[PDB]
Amino acid sequence: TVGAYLPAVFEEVLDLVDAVILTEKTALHLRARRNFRDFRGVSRRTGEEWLVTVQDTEAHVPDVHEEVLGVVPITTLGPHNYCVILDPVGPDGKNQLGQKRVVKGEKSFFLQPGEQLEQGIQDVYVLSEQQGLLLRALQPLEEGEDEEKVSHQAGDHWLIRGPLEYVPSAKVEVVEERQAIPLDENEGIYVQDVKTGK
Amino acid sequence: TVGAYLPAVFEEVLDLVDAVILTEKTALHLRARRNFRDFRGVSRRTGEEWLVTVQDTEAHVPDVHEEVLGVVPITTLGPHNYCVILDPVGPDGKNQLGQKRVVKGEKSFFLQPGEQLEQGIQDVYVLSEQQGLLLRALQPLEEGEDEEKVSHQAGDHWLIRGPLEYVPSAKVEVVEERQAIPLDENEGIYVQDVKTGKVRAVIGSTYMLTQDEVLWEKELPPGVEELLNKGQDPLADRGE
Amino acid sequence: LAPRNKTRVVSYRVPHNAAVQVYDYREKRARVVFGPELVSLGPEEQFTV
Repeated sequence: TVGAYLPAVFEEVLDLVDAVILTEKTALHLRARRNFRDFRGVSRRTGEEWLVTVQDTEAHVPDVHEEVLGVVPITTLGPHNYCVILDPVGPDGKNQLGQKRVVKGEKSFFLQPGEQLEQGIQDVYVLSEQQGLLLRALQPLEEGEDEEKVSHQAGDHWLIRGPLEYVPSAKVEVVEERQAIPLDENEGIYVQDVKTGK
Repeated sequence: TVGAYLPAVFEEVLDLVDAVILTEKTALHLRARRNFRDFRGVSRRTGEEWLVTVQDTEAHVPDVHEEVLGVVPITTLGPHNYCVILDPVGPDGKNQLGQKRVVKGEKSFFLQPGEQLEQGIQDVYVLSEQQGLLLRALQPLEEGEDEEKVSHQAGDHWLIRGPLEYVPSAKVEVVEERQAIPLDENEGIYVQDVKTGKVRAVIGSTYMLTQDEVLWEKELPPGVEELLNKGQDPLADRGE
Repeated sequence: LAPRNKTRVVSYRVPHNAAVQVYDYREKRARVVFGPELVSLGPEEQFTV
């Protein structure tokens, strides 16, 4: 109730809790101390943490139950940026522990309570025609984000080159930055195909 | 009962036991001091230990009987990770002592009361085409996780190579990391098939040593080794 | 003076009157070439010193 509040004989006033102002670049990371339902209307278990954003409330006030662990700044990615979410949040709302998820460009999102960035706001690999990439499928049959939908097996390498803005998936791993060697006529290099030995 | 509790004339208050908050990454490892039934409804014997997770209760409070030995963090394995559980829990709920169980990737699980990791969160062996593995079946007739379901006998080696994300089973044991030697035409190595004892000259593609082959050192007679290093071209190098 | 790159194909510019014979050891074919052409060694072609 807004205004001068007169506490009763039974109630002992401790302090005025200040509502934290939520902007589009910030959100409230808080846990729950007791089982209760917040102002949104969804019951929260003991110890469950969640985020309060502007889409819920413009100015949320840390509740008697809710323990504010701290504000969380937004994790914005530009069109030339990607990031790897460690332990992402699945469709059930719980963290998928041990898994990782890649986020593409131009997606301003909030770090959920448990999600961490693997290395931060990484840069997506853009490549020229004479530039390229050597990869390593950490898992089997990725067969994703491939033009020919070719499926590499686990552990074998492949080459991605040309004008491609490539973002390494959670299964693949970039081994080394490969650059094409400029050779004109009557000049060249000695390549060794180690798959066949010649 | 929540609120201010007024103890009776018979009851002596010792302390307020705090309920421990259970997250998905933690669980309560506790034993039992007396025979009783917990809040789930399953009777627990004296000295039996078990785990309390979020699927049971979000906030369990260490009971008068239950002795909390400590919290147990989750044992999460990524898609490129495996681990070996020492003394796993069988279908009867008791530990299978002396046995070990391998856990594959992407399985976040809790260490049961008695289960230990053999070496921790190990990494699964991914292999390229020119990389490989030499194994040793510590037991007999594994005939598992094999493409041809071939069954090795106890103690014999085999070779696993190629694009395979291989995770060593509880019966097998990885001996050494084997790498294929890149050889073009008119070049090669001297492999010695120790199963049959014979030594051959392999020349051609990039050869990878099999399960029963070791590199053979050709000992040239003395003097000849000088004539191969010195005489690179005797048509031009002839004055000395 | 500068050290050569071992990766690059060994090319020798033959003058118009000179002649170089190269031994392609991989296929045991010996060819000798002359003219304005620079000869390029293969994976195992070697010059006749």
